[PDB]
Amino acid sequence: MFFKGFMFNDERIDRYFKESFTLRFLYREIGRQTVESFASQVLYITMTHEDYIYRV
Amino acid sequence: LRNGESDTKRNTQSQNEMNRTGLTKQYLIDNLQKLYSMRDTIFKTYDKECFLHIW
Repeated sequence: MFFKGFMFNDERIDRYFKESFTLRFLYREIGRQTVESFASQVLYITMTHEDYIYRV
Repeated sequence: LRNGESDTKRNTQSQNEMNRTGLTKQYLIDNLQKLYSMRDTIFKTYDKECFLHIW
């Protein structure tokens, strides 16, 4: 749903990043009207900062 | 009575060639902080000019 088919090559990096994402915003409400727009925004933000995520 | 004569000719030619290469990588945290918004900065110029700005 949220990161639509976007997976980092390393398994631990992927698991920790997505666990942090789903833990930080567990009870927060999506900003946009629908889940597709929110998913697109999340995917864009992930793709743009993929290198920083990898290094960090 | 003894005489003599000598003669020599020594001729040397040489060639050298040295090919030295290197590669140094320094890791600093200051570079990671500057890394953050390089990709995002692309679409701030796209949004400013090409798209509508009022809801």
